Amino acid sequence: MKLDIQCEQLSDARWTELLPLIQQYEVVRLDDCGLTEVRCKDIGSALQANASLTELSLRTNELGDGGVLLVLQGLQSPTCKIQKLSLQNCCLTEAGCGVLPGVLRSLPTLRELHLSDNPLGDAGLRLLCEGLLDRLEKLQLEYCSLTAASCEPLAAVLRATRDLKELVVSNNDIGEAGVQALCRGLAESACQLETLKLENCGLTAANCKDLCGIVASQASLKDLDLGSNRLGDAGLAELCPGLLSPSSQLRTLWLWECDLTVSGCRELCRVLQAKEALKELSLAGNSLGDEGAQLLCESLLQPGCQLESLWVKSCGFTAACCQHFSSMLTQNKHLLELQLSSNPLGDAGVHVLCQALGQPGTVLRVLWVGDCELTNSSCGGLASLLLASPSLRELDLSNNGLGDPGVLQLLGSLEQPACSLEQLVLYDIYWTEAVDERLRAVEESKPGLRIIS
Amino acid sequence: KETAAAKFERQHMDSSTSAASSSNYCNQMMKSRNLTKDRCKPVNTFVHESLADVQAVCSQKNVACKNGQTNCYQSYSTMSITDCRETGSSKYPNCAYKTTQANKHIIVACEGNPYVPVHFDASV
Repeated sequence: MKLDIQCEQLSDARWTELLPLIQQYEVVRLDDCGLTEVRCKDIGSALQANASLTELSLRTNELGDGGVLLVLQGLQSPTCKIQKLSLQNCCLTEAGCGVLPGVLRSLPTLRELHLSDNPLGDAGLRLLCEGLLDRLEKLQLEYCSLTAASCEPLAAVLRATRDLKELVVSNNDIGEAGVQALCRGLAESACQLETLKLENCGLTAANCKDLCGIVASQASLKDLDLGSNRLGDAGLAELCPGLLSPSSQLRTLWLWECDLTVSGCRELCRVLQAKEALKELSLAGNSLGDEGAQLLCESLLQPGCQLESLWVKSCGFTAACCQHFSSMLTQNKHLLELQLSSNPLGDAGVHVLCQALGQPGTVLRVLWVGDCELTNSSCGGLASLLLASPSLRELDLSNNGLGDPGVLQLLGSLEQPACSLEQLVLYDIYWTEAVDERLRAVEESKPGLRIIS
Repeated sequence: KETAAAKFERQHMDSSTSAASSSNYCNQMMKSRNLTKDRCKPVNTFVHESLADVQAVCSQKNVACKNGQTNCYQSYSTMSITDCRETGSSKYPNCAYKTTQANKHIIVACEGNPYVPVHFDASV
């Protein structure tokens, strides 16, 4: 049924033996397997005959323009019912995109197409869009070397499509005018988009005005990623009335590194109190400070806030904010995941968090406190938390200055049958050989537990 | 069983390239070295020097590890490194990394016989 090989360089003898499986399997994935144009002849011909294949993935292989041609020819066949196609990171340039329109026309079964990490350029994109002009559902074009010029052709696709559910154009330099053209296309569209990603696309505060309308007009929208753009509080302020729209039932909102301060956070808190559908939010990498943390904690105690995951890594929080998080954590019964990594909370701050989570009736399942200036002194509290918590299942302590004495303390609790932690995360923590064998033992003793590093 | 020395090589050595060749390096390398198994490793540094030169650091400038142990060592010269860092949109099992090439001094802890690096502590 499924052939799936990852990060594995295949010999010629082995390649010959694999060919009949490519000829008849339903799912074929050969990711990072050292494939080149030479072997693409073989692949195209094999795919020519496969009447079962519904998914093909050939990501991270130097196929090149010639290689992709040989593969894609293979797909044009009255037997081909491919639903999912991925050629991510395959060295496909604009010169290789000539066949895309014909190929997309041959494949009415095609639902998902991944072409990220290929330098299609604006000229390559235009060719692809000729194909998309009228049942594709998901389209991913991250890092495709696109500029604003690519956005008029995509806007045309959007105007016409009724089936598109996911669009990902993250990590392209489309900028203000590009995004504006995209939003007009989408505004005049009948499609019911579920996922829209514009991470690192050069968005400005002005684009938030265009997006405000989109968010209100796409009732079906579930996932919006605008991370890593210079939005500013002025941007977010123009976006929020759209997020407050009764038609908006967004589930996931990514606003990391969006140049936000406490002011924008304050506007956003209005959404958090009013919108029960909102389950996952990232505000990571914005300078919100202890003030920001306080506002967030207040919203998390309001009845309309049903947030289940809050990502606020690198937000400039200190120990001074931790009392607020503690209060929120003892009262809130919805929040399952809290990411506090890369905030200088210190031993004192995390200590306050430990007392909160020890209490019975608390619900938090996942806590990240990596890179929080922790020392071996915090491991008394953390070890105590591991016996006391009713809900904690995953704890991330990565990238702290812990050593043998602290880890040895954590080990004491992890050994206990009363401790039901599923994951302890210890990336980049140095413990010595002596401690490691003890650590290995606990691991073998408790199969329900993973210690990750 | 993977010893600390071998784990160090898997997680932090890339002697076969002189520098990251593209902005997709970390996505490729974090996946192939198994650093995206079960979780996305938040940050990771690969050293683009020979194994021999990285091992020699164990007899260079002695410094305190971040955790207070005394068996850490700073390379006298800068080394070609690549910093891999989870982006904010990275979410297991769809991890995503920013690639940053640099030339920095490395700091490692050394342990055992022979006395070899067993931990990547920092770059400066």
